Amino acid sequence: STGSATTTPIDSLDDAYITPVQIGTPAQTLNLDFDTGSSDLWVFSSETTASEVDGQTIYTPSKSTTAKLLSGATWSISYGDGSSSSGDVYTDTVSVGGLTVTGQAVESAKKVSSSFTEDSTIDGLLGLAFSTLNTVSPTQQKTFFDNAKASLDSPVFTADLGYHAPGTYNFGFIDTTAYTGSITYTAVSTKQGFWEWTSTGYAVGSGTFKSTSIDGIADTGTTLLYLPATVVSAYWAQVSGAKSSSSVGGYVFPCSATLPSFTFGVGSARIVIPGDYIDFGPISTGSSSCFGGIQSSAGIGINIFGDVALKAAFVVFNGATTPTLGFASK
Repeated sequence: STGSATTTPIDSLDDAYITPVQIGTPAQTLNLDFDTGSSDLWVFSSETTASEVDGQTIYTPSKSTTAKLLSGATWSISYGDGSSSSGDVYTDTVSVGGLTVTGQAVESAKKVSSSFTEDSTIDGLLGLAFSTLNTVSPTQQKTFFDNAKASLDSPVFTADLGYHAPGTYNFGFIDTTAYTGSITYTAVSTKQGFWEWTSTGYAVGSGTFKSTSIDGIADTGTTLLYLPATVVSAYWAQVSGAKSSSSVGGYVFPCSATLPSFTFGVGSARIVIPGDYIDFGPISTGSSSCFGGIQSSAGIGINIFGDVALKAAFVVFNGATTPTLGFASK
């Protein structure tokens, strides 16, 4: 089997991407944030504290003839940005782009933190990291991909995120028309439950490539590119007037600037992030200070190849017995 679904930016900045997901019978379609950095499929629901729902579409398990309460199971998750959610668990039929999994754990939120409430466009998350990170207790549950894997034509999914435009998540096949040149594959460590890999270096603009190992995670659920302070300082030094602002929470730059590109290495291959992908617009409405899309990972504890990086590539998440990651230009 295979599946193919379009993923759409939630706003003009590509702050996140939503993908429609069918849950239950008859189908209830929710727009979920596909997140290769976590492993829970959770949704706003009829059980979510009413004051914490503000415009989201909810899953109502009582209206699904295939929903079954997973007795005694609860979940609770906290994300790198300080947001969180928790609740109980159903199993139900879940389909993405024509690919169907029966008996998928659908984690129903009883509580969500303010950042989720305040984002009306995201109805929940669909985790695509390794199932070892799944938070369901006392019986850990499998991700949608893990459940689908054996049925797929090939045990892979691909992320093809757009810049200020829709893109695609495919399951079970590689669309050879969706990228240019070749796909370069690179090793993955699953030790921390992430799609963790080592970039071979970077360049800023038309500058020379610096060969240096940068361990980090391919994370579709993180907006920005978080890299070591040395790398990030080297990038922003090429933008007149750019500076790190503790009050704002990262590097800012004059909105009048033209940003240089940023290149990262994948083995001997190179992925070029155009400068415009690094512009996250005014820090507040009407400001001439703009927020940068490359930020320091210092104090995150891990480097994160988030959407800023991934959207410059066609990315293969290869879930073979020994997983690997593939990157192509597009």
